[PDB]
Amino acid sequence: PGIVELPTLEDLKVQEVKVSSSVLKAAAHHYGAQCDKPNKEFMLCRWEEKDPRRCLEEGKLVNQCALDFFRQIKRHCAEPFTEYWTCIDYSGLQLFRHCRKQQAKFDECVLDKLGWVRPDLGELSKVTKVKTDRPLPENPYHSRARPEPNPEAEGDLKPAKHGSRLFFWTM
Amino acid sequence: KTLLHKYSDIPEGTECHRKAYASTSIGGATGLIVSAYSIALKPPASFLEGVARTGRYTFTSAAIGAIFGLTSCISAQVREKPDDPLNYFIGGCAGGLTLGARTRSYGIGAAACAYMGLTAALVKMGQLEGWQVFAEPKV
Amino acid sequence: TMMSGRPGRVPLQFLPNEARSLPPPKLTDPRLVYMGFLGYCSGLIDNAIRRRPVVSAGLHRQLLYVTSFVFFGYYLLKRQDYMYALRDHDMFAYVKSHPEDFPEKDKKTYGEILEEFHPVR
Amino acid sequence: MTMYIAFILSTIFVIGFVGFSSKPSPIYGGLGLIVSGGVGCGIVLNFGGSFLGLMVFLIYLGGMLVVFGYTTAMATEMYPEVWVSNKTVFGAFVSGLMMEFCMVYYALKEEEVEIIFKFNGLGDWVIYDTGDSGFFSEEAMGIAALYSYGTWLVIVTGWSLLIGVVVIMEITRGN
Amino acid sequence: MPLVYMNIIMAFAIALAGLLMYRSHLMSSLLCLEGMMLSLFIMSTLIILNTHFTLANMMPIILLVFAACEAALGLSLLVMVSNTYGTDYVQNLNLLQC
Amino acid sequence: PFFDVQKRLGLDLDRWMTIQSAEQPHKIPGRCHAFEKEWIECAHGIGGIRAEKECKIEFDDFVECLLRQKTMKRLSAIKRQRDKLIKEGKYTPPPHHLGKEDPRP
Amino acid sequence: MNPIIYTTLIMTVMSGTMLVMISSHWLLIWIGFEMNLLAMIPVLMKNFNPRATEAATKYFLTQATASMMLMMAIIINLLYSGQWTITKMFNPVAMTMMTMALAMKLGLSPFHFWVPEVTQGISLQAGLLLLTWQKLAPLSVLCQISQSINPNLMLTMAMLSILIGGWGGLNQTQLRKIMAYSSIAHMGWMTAVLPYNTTMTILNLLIYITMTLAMFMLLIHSSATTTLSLSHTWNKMPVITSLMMVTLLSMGGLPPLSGFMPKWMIIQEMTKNESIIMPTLMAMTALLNLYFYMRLAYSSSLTMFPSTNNMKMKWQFEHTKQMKLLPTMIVLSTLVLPMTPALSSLN
Amino acid sequence: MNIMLTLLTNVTLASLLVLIAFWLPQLNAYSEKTSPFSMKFFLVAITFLLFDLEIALLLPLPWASQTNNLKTMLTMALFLLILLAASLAYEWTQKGLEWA
Repeated sequence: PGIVELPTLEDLKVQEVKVSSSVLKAAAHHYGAQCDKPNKEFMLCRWEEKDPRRCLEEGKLVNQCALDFFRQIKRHCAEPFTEYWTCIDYSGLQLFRHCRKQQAKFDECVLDKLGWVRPDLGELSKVTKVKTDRPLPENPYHSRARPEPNPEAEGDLKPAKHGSRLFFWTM
Repeated sequence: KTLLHKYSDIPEGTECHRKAYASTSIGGATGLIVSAYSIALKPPASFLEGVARTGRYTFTSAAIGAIFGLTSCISAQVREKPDDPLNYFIGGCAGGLTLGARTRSYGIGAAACAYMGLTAALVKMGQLEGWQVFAEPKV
Repeated sequence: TMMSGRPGRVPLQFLPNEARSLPPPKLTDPRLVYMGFLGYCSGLIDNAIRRRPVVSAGLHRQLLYVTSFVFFGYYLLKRQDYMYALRDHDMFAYVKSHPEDFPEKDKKTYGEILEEFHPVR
Repeated sequence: MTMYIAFILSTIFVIGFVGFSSKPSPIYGGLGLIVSGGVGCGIVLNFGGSFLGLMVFLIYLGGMLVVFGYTTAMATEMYPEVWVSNKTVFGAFVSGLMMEFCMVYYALKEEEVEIIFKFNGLGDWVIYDTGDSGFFSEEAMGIAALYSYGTWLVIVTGWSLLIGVVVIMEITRGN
Repeated sequence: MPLVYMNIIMAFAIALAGLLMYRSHLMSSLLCLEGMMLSLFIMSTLIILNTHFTLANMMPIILLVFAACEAALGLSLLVMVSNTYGTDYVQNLNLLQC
Repeated sequence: PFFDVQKRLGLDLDRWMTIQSAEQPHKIPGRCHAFEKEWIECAHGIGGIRAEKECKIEFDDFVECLLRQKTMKRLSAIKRQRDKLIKEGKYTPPPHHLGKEDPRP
Repeated sequence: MNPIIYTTLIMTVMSGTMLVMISSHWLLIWIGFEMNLLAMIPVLMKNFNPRATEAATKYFLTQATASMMLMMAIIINLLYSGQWTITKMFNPVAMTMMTMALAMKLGLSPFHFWVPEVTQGISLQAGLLLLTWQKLAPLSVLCQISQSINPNLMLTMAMLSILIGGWGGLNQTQLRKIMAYSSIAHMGWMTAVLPYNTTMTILNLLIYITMTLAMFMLLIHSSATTTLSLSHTWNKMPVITSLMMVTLLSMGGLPPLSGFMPKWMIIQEMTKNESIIMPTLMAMTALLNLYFYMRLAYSSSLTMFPSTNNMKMKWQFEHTKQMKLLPTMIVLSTLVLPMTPALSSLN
Repeated sequence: MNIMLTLLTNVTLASLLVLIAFWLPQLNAYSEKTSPFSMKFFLVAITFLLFDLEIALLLPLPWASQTNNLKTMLTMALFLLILLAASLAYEWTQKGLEWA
């Protein structure tokens, strides 16, 4: 059938958040607290559209917001955060428990210099509203026209014209 | 089903050698099937005994098919009536005679001629009139 | 098959509420009388098997047989009439809904038609 | 070579099936079944079914056939029948391997083999999905839903096992 | 269909053929029954895992539950046959004919 | 004789596992949820006989998603021709496909 | 076997068939078949004889192979369609395998060889359960999948079943084997109309079930398993052998007895579908069944075979146990022909 | 590949020892040294099987505890366990547990 419309390489080139998993996990709570709006917008786009191609720009905005978040962290709280993620990196499961003291240091510094407040338990998991100017996809599944239903329930029931009409039976 | 298609594609009363060959193949297939079932249900004492029984049944059936097709197509050519079921009847009676000869019994030969010829004429009549042994559910 | 997949058919329902529109089977229906006759024969056969007097013993048992057969036969006849009425209704509705598939045919008098004669000589 | 571990394992599975299908003494048959069960566990693990494949290793190998063996031991035969013991067993064993080789070669040589169904010779890695299951084992959750969704299955299976205990007792009564 | 499906279907076909062609022992045939069940388990598991039919990942387990029930029934019959004839040989199941 | 007792009594004894697009734990989607949903929505209330031809496109897409016979056939053709060109020497795989560039994160 | 356990096993058999006729998911239908087998096997061996064990083993092997083929067919249909629902089967190979499995469960030839042996091995009551109740589940499954069924395979199996059921019965002097071959022939008759109209199959199944219930209950009442033991019955219970003769004539299909209506309606539906040769051959081949029915009738009731001196002892006593439904079963099996148009109820 | 490596290494090591213990000491020079009842208690083995089936059915329970319908899950789990206990009790009372 038709040709797949894959986007060009140039349009999909974006600045990359080149930080390891432990670094992201260390800042995960404050990253979610600060960069929620673009992330929620991109998620809504992806789930409504169901096409990765349609929401490339929202992904670009998410990446840019993450980069800004990390630039602010580098500007204001570089050393405490480095210590925090080096502590987290050691543990194979990257557990939060073992690095509570470094977490406290980083949280205190970030609250002082940048004013960020760590989201509490059960907060980042809440379903949130997103106000978007992108229109709702009319036919996200690209479904064809549904076949027309059969006619049904014409009207009332009347007795058989002459009964069973089975061979010789008169009733 | 390919063998049946081969027999059907050859026009009736033409290319008698090919028609005889197709009938011989059909008989061979049926004989092999009967041989396999006989070997299963009634075990042969030895592998050589099984081969002998299989060859006997298959040759009987192949001879029956070859004679039926050969005689039927020859009769269609000579009489020059292609669609007449009598050609098939003659072929069937000839096949029954061959069955009697292979069984070395006259009564088997006569009964086989009668019944097989009647069935062959019936098959030709079904071809002509569009009779369906198995009918697609149309209700 | 056939009526099994009719739209709106409530599963495992002996008599749908639509059936009440149809006339009930008359209690003097010959079919119901035949059902009662079958029950009476069952009573006679039960007596014969148990070596009781065939036509006199167990009048209560024979009465129960006849009553049960008639009672079940009444609903059996009602459902039968319902199913036949449903068939007729569906057939007429389909005929109306597909006029092309059931075209009216021009009627001609026998004088107009020509039917060949085969003399019996 | 590691590209077709699933195919190598499937071939070993077929070989074990030919082994216990040729019917040597139930001891060697049991060996073939045990090898086939382990290999099937391997294939299932490769496709991501760790739990399911491990189930065969325990409730099939160390279960149904662990008693199959205990049974054969009670009904000991005079001689341990092997593939070579009967010419037919050895011949069928060889023919079975040959049959596998023929289809295997045909599938690889003819990009599209069609025995009864249509099979493509591309490696099984092709069919795998590129999605992510997150913090979950999909097999584990599906199997654990037997208690949350498949309550009806639980009822029927438990009743069948109880009636199986009763049935085995009655069959082994012997009057 | 990938080749693994071909192999497993071939395994089931081989096991079925082995079951349908007894030689002497009933235990070998019961081994073929258990083997066919293994083929079915592997095939079902591969299908369900590939299609991500999460709610069907329990079907292989129920299949095996009833596979072992069937095996147990087979052994429970085989022991009685052996007791009545002294062997598990199929040729002793000859009293009933036609 | 399929006495639809489940539909009469409103009991979901086994219909939950009938289809892959039904509700699944933690809303884990099937690999062919979209195609199956489309095929069922197309073939709903029109009868099996009509559904066998009026929804054949949806069913073919569903079958292709399930088995990927055509996708594997296309990929096999691609690999065949790539091997052929490599043997002829008129093709050279790009460096990124050879692993000479870091893949996108 | 403890009577509570016997009731539990029978209820398990019936529950397996109900699951088969009630579930819309293939796995559960196969589960119902597995339960039917598991519960049935000990029931066949209620009276422990070497023949009972042999019959149970044969039946288990046959039903186990049928179930395995059925599960493979289900798995293949899953592979090619991804649907568990009992509906049109989307792979022809799966359809053929499922048809073979269900035919083997039904005892349709050429998977008939186990029916006579199992019926002879088990007692008359177990035979009644085997030849009446067990047929319900596979026939239900076939009716649900009738549209997918390739008519050629089903018709060939039906015709072969009729032929073999007619042929085998002529050679049998054992009542149970005669009943098994008759069951094979009637199963062929029922499966003949399966591609065309399932209601006819249901009607034939009901008529056959009534007739076989009546015949087996009469045999149990007469405690006869051989033709001569049944011949001795005229001296003791002449009414029993008279009713047996009437039921045999019904089973042969003679008008105006009730056995005529299933054949009549089957021929009608087949002719409506332009099948003329097949109904003709089936009706003619039923004459073999009619023949061995008539021979049994000659042995039993129409002619008085010699008795034994010890029968004078049995004259004094009377039958202790009463089978309540036997009279009604006889009446339905023999005198329901004037009431065919009621075949729209099961419709 | 790690699990496959472990399996290979262990099997090869054990088989190597079996070789050095079946053939290597067999070289040492020596001389010539010359040189069942039907268990009906196998019912215990068969009962193990049907109990091992329930064992398999019960293994998913740790993940089953993570559902939101904990009421239904608990009811069905106790149902299976009570059916197993009933089976054991039945076999016990009917003297079916005639070990040895």
